[PDB]
Amino acid sequence: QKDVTIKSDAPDTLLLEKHADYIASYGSDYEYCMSEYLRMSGVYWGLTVMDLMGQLHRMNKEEILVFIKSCQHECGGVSASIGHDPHLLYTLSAVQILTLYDSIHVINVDKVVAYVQSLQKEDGSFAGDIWGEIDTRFSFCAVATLALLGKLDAINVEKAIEFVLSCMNFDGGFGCRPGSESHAGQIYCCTGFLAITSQLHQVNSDLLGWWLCERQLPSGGLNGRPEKLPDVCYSWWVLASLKIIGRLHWIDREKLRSFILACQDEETGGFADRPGDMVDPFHTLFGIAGLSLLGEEQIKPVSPVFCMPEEVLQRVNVQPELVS
Amino acid sequence: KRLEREQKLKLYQSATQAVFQKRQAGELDESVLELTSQILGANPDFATLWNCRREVLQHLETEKSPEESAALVKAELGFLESCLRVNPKSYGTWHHRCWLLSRLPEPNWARELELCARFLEADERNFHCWDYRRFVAAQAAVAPAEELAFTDSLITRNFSNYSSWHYRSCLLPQLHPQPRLPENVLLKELELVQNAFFTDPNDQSAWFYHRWLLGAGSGRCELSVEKSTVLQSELESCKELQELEPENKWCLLTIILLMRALDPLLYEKETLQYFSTLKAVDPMRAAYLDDLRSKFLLENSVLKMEYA
Ligand SMILES: CN(C(=O)[C@H](Cc1cnc[nH]1)NC(=O)OCc1ccccc1)[C@@H](Cc1ccccc1)C(=O)N[C@@H](Cc1ccc(O)cc1)C(=O)NO
Ligand SMILES: [Ca+2]
Ligand SMILES: [Zn+2]
Repeated sequence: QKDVTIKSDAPDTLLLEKHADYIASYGSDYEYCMSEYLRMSGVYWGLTVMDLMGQLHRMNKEEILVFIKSCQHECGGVSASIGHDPHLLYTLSAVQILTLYDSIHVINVDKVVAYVQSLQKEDGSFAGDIWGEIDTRFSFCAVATLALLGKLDAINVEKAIEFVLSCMNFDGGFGCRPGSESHAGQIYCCTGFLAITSQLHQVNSDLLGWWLCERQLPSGGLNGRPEKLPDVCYSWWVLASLKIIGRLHWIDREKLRSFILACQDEETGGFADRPGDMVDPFHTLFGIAGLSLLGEEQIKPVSPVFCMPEEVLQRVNVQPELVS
Repeated sequence: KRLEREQKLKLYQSATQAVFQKRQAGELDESVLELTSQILGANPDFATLWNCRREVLQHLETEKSPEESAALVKAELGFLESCLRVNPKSYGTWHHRCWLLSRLPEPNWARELELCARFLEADERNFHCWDYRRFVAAQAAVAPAEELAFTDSLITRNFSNYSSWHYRSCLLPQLHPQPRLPENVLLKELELVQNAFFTDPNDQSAWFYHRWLLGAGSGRCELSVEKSTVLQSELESCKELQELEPENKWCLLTIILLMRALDPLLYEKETLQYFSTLKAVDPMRAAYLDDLRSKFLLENSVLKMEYA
């Protein structure tokens, strides 16, 4: 029942030029400084959305490459920013960036592999860093990083699979750890994981597919679990998961497209989490990526698994088979 | 308001700068705990600073007395609780509490379970807190039966029940652990959930859980007299609700699923009729419903072809 009501003067056209301008000018501010702890991911969101729009050249490649090198630590892991601590989240983001730029050997790939390998636990799970937080988010970060480097064989894959499957729930979904409640974010991480490791036959696609399509509210937007407000990014996790399991047609594509377009800021460019709210690069990427999965002509095809242009993944020959 | 943001920034930035400088210097001391407390209060997702607190507490543990270290730990628990009250959905804060409790000589787990209960009173859907409660339950060896009673009180006292029904789905198998619930348990659960959705027909969580219970059986040709009678009773009760709430899609779907559970071929006519009504009522799901109907029509052909 909880939903937004889209006012009738909400944007109903795609404003690609404004979005490119918004991202091109981002970080030229209070919010920028307070999100330094996730800077590497911020850079990934910006570059990926620009590349999906055909505008990657407007970003500063050489500056970003030097920044990434300076964020790899002696253990091989990559931090969010210079001086911060290494983590799987920012290691993935860094590898995705270097893959976009065909510059993987800017960092020490052997040490990245060793870092990822070192974070796997006896039950097959992965910690995010040396402090031991366990979450299926990190199982996905681990295999997505290794897949992009061609080094999936470096971890214990069967045990990693066993752990992820132990996180599958009564409703067909997945949570962060065994016993955790289903959540769209975690479902994206786990279905992406199972795509990468060739285990999608173990998902109950009809059951999970149903739970996912029930995320769509009368406004057209998707929420991330029952009784929550829709958000343009939960919209993305849900759509990518549905695509991975071959069930994207189970949501009303036109109603969702209209909800995503209504989240644009016509004055500044960018997308917000919901109509009328303040935009940010995170929601700009996931709004544009959502539109691409729904088949928007002006945007490059996007990988539902890696949230990167398909043409990039074709180049490195890392293209997981989906359900359909 | 605007000028004060520049006031906060510079204090945030200078404190941040000061912490990093101290860290390279190897000054693992209380000044760092002071600086990080300022920053982590406003910004608990700054993970590197939680790492810094742990490095300082680890270092101070070595060069302080048991009583001084006990004091530091109690101060840490208070700091964590104050951070949680401000932002109860931060991964970093909940993880630091787990890290802290896991290394204590004599942790008070009962106090932690009470913290969870209080946070679940404020937001019954906070998955960070449910996850923490499972951690505490495991560490304290709390039995599935006790946690089952907790979920019951939570389900009847108010709504927002998806998280509580989920916890039940994980606890029930543990009370009856197999290498697919026993029928006596299933029948009690069906009764509990049926009450739930006739109390609030708009509560989607009871309907999702009920669909799982309808699958957790032993087959339609293995239907006992009691289970057959219970499912037929649910069927008529759903039809009752359907007259009261003609736009309620959950009841229509559940009618279809019940007829499937009872006798696919005998109810084929009615099943198809209900798909037409449901698609009219829930048009966004029409594609899903067509694929489900196609799957059921395919199962029916296989059942008809099994005829001797
Ligand atoms: C850490 N994080 C979040 O907690 C966001 C917060 C939010 C989103 N919309 C409104 N607020 N939540 C979030 O990303 O939920 C996604 C998710 C949860 C669990 C598993 C996977 C994804 C966001 C950043 C953010 C902070 C504050 C406000 C908005 C965005 C974030 O970094 N998300 C990660 C999610 C992720 C992480 C790991 C993976 O393996 C896959 C995905 C991301 O997209 N990385 O590239
Ligand atoms: Ca450039
Ligand atoms: Zn969001």
